[PDB]
Amino acid sequence: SSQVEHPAGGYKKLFETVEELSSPLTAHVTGRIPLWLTGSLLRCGPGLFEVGSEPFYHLFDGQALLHKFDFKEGHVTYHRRFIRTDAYVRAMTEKRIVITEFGTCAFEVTDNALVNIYPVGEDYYACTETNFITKVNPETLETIKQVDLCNYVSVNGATAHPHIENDGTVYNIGNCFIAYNIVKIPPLQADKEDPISKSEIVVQFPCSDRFKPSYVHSFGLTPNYIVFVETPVKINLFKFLSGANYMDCFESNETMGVWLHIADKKRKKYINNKYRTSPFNLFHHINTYEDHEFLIVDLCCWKGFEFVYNYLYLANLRENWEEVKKNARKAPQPEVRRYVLPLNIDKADTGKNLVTLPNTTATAILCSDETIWLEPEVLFSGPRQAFEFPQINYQKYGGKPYTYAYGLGLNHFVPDRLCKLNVKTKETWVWQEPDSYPSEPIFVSHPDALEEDDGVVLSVVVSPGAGQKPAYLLILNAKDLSEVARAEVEINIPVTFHGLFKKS
Amino acid sequence: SSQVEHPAGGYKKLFETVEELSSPLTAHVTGRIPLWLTGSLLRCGPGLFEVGSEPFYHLFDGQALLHKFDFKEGHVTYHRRFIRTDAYVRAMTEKRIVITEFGTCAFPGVEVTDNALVNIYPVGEDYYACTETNFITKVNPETLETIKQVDLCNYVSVNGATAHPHIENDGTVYNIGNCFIAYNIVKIPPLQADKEDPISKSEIVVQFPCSDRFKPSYVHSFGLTPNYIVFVETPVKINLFKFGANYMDCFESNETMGVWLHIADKKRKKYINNKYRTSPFNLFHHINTYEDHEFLIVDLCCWKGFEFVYNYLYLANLRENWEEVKKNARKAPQPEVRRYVLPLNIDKADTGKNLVTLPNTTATAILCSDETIWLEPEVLFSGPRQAFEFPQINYQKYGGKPYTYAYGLGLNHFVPDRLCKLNVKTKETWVWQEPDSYPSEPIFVSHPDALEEDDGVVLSVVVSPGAGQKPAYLLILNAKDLSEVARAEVEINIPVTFHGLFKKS
Ligand SMILES: NCC[C@@H](O)c1ccc(F)c(OCC2CCCCC2)c1
Ligand SMILES: NCC[C@@H](O)c1ccc(F)c(OCC2CCCCC2)c1
Ligand SMILES: CCCCCCCCCCCCCCCC(=O)O
Ligand SMILES: CCCCCCCCCCCCCCCC(=O)O
Ligand SMILES: [Fe+2]
Ligand SMILES: [Fe+2]
Ligand code: NA
Ligand code: NA
Repeated sequence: SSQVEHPAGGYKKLFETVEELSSPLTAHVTGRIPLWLTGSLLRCGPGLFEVGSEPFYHLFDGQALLHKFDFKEGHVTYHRRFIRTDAYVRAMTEKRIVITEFGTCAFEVTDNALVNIYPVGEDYYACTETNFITKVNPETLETIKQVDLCNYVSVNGATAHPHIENDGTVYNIGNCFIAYNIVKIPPLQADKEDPISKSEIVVQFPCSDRFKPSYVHSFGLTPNYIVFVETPVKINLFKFLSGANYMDCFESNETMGVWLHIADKKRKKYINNKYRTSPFNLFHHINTYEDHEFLIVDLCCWKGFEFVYNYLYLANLRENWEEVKKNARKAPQPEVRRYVLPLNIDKADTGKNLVTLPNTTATAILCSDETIWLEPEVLFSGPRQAFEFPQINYQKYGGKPYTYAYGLGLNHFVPDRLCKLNVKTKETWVWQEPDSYPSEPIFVSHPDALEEDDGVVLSVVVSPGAGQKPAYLLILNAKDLSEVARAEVEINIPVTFHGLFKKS
Repeated sequence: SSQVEHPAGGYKKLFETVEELSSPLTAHVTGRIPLWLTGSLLRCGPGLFEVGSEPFYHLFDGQALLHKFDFKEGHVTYHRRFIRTDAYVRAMTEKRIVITEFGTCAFPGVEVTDNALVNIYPVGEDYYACTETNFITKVNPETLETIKQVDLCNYVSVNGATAHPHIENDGTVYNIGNCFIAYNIVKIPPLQADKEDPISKSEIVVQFPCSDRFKPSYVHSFGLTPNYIVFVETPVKINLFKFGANYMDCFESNETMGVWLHIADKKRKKYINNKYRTSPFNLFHHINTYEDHEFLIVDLCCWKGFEFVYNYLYLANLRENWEEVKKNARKAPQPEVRRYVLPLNIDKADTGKNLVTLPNTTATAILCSDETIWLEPEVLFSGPRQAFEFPQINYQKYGGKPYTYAYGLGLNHFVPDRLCKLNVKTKETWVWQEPDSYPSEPIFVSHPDALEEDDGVVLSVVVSPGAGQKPAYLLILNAKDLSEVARAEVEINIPVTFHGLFKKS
């Protein structure tokens, strides 16, 4: 949890427009940047929160800004460029808001790729959650091209959280007009042709409502299984095809709770196991893995069926601290939960707990109607203290048994700390300084590491305190979240959502 | 959690018949028995697990045995007598099982068991051993002699009452019982100047409704604050149609209803029509209930699932070897300490939102369009088949009020093998544990000059069947850190005990 109030209101600098740079700046290093840390921290976020006098209203509306911290021989540079999307280009051309954003109507689907960036073959794509992804140059931060996924596969959109296997295979999920389709983009072959042109639907998940698909932000992947969590946050397609924005089309199903779904990855087949539990919002899967014919499903949950995005309008996030805390009082409560999904359902065990694993308090009750009612093991819970934007040692422990998760700590939705969670012991570590607003921590392994947490986490920190530089790149030891170094920059950095470390 | 396996199988001594004593034994003290500790630890449990060749099958079948540890000037005595119930007396007379027990049918109208093996509580100047039926047994707390059988049906409209009545500081007794369908709160007043039996002044103050017209839920305990009564209606139902059958045969699980929580106004004696709903669990023990700015804080010892946990408490299963005991518990409901927060002020304008605006909890209450209030708990403690059970607090000063500390018996796949302290604010835990040592419910006794909530000791009866030890002992831990203060060792075995009290003298 946080041990800090924010009466000075410095967090408002997260949602303040910035200018892009023409070339990279030098970042003043204090401490020692590890000499094995060679590459680029690439991160996406909103950078432009108004077009002249026309404001953007929601956190997910601001125009995509691609950030880069370069590391080499203990030196750090910072660079940022706005992504030349249709949304941005046409806004600069017409000097107004042309494309409708998530929570801002224009008076044409948005390609404002402000959420994440991920590799496909030798290429990198900035993305939002629509059919449009933007190819970008990871060295120059130049916009290369717009890609429409609808040209290649049957999906109306795809999440900003595709899973990436070690061979370079990309998995993602998207709504299809109703079902949810898993897209598979293969690795780059010898022919050297665009892997997106070889895209295909491998498996389809069914929908709880014939005309209303659930909002899906992420999904789980193991070597053998795909996990999809269908939440009570529904998209109303009747309202969708009608001065409306995307937010206007969301509603909450009060009765359905949460439906969990598993598919066989290798046999490309949906499994008809009716996993059921109480209602929550879900944005981020932490990790999924297999343990003796059980799926371990670690989730960042929000307890309630009301859409958490309702609390992320810029007007509310820009209020003074006492008003920010009051606004969050009736919001869903954040909670890290472990669900255990049994793969072997024997009818003879009807009415009993199927979770026979010795190291969990998670339960799965087989009912007479063949629904499997799940109760979670709670890994972390703090009052309006969200362990969010979860990261692991993905390359080695993604989809596999693991111990450690890293997270951005939200204090009534304000990011004010970095967190480490041992998911076996439930022990936590916290890094926190006053009036300091960090980003998602990204784990980088020591290249010769045998241990899970042998490396560093990188976070971009906004520090608007009068006796400090506006922002800095923070490097913590992954072991205990003890500070290793900072790279301070002389310009402000807005909020960033997701990114990756590109090793060079 | 426990850090110990039990391959030696010493826990079998919990379920082994013992003989009563004619007079108290001396208990060999090691350490220092507090000199301010003056009175009697009275505890109830099964003592006779067979009548000749006829066995009792369930944990709650063995014949009531009343235990007493007396403390005075740093010295300890131990005494035990079987309660002379109809069940016990007629069993000794006919040399067979005469009365049907919870999980044991008797073979030659309906003769209900008065086997008071569960708890003992004060009413006026009297003490009553009880089970969960209409029959409670008046006992002499000094001699452990059986005085009388009392039928609650002679006084108030209930078919039974729990072994967990709440007792206010003035001596007022509250309890809950099924009535053929509703659940009735019984109020027994304090002893008046006229000096007449307070039970003859018993009355029903408020009635809770039933989810099923013909099937009442099993109720083991309930919550009480200065202003409110809290009742938790679980999916464990009693089938009155089915009611050579025993009590266990009549229980079934409602798969769809989950848990319904109910509040009544204590002082206005009126049921509040707030439809609190959550996921299915078994509930035996409320920890404590209190009021916080028009919210009820409801701390519960839960079992996650709708299957009846009592299904796992047959003596044949509890007497198996350790690896088989652990295997048997694998598919059982998982124990979990949960805090539920019940909003008292429901505004329709907050429909679809979390009503729990308290700043120090992650518990939620969602107001739905059908006016049901869906609850999610704050989990205070969770360990794999590691139950924090038989909860106790500083009851006299913090019962029904804001509090920090609970004490518990730790169950390891249903085997009691440790004592636990839980800070319900910080979720910090303390554990006392020795190998091949099987403790009882810890009972808190305050230091007479206590300033803090946990200024005192907990008393536990420990079965230690290890060859290089005496069979059993009275354990005294410091309530602060559960550090050992003293033991009073006895040279005879003690079976499992469920509940009791410290009677100050
Ligand atoms: N990252 C938080 C949300 C943000 O990225 C966002 C921006 C714009 C959106 F349109 C959007 O809705 C996704 C829909 C796209 C059409 C099919 C149904 C889902 C989400
Ligand atoms: N504490 C463990 C249970 C044990 O004390 C026990 C023994 C005997 C019982 F008959 C019994 O059932 C209670 C019923 C009594 C009739 C009305 C409906 C509830 C419970
Ligand atoms: C660094 C962000 C701070 C501002 C408020 C953040 C609230 C996050 C709520 C839960 C996660 C929702 C998804 C956000 C990231 C994404 O779009 O992928
Ligand atoms: C000291 C007890 C050990 C034997 C097994 C105990 C299992 C208890 C399960 C949960 C509590 C059920 C109620 C038992 C006490 C009572 O009858 O009041
Ligand atoms: Fe995300
Ligand atoms: Fe009990
Ligand atoms: Na600090
Ligand atoms: Na020990």
